[PDB]
Amino acid sequence: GTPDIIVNAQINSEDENVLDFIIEDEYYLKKRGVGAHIIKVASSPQLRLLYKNAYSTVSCGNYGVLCNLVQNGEYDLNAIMFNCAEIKLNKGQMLFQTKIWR
Amino acid sequence: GTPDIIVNAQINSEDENVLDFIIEDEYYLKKRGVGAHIIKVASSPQLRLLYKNAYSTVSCGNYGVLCNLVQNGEYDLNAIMFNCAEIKLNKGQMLFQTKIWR
Amino acid sequence: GTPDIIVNAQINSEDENVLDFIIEDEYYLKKRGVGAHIIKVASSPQLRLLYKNAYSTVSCGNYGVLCNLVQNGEYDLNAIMFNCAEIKLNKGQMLFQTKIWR
Repeated sequence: GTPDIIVNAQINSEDENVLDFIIEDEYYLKKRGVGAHIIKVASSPQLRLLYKNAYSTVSCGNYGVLCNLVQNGEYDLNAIMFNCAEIKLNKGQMLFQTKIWR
Repeated sequence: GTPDIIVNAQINSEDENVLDFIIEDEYYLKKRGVGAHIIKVASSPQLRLLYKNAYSTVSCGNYGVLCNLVQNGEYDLNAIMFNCAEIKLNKGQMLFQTKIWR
Repeated sequence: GTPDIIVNAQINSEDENVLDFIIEDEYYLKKRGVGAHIIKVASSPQLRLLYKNAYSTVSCGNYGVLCNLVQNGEYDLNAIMFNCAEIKLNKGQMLFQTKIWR
């Protein structure tokens, strides 16, 4: 049972309608085939933005990310990562972004 | 080959721009790891709303749900569930929602 | 390690706000259970449209498709296919579409 990948949401520096999701700790996993990895998104007030408008998930690499809003409250997010290659994520690396269409 | 999870779409009571997806029958599945489960969405006229505007999928628990519109017609929907924990879904339970951005 | 499914984006004939994704080569794969298949989307200028507005992924069959925008540049797209049944994709067949909400 692989450990969860931890990210923290931050407002993008350039575009206020983009949330950056940063890797909290190094995560390296040399895997084989397309795997599913649970991503743990820390609750933060910035997340509320995702509950106000449509959005598009942006991948920062060779993998796909599935995001879902949560029924309860506006400060959480569910996310699963589908890796294509081997997992070599550095701390502080950007995993993904969500672009909000206002 | 696991049996499909069956849901029925209903208009949310509070927000007319939200479709609730209710579990038709009890589904319990004590699984290990992230699994993919096909969700069977019954055709219903209410689904048409998903073909008129953008939308966001809301998860009602510890799992992620992937929805796709279907090429043919406005009364269907494709959905796959990615469970994070063991599956303990009660009949009449809400699996997920789709929030439509008008 | 299954080979990637190759698609090419084209503007839909009827609706200029729809991108069609056509199968480049025949891909048949009699599989068992829900599998994940990496889809290889050729870079094309038409893709830029996905980076300008919200969109909805439309599935052309019995499978689900996960799309993600890419951090770098407006001419690429990430996509993973989750097959429900056995894979019998013909060359020139439409795999999926993306409907852009302007």
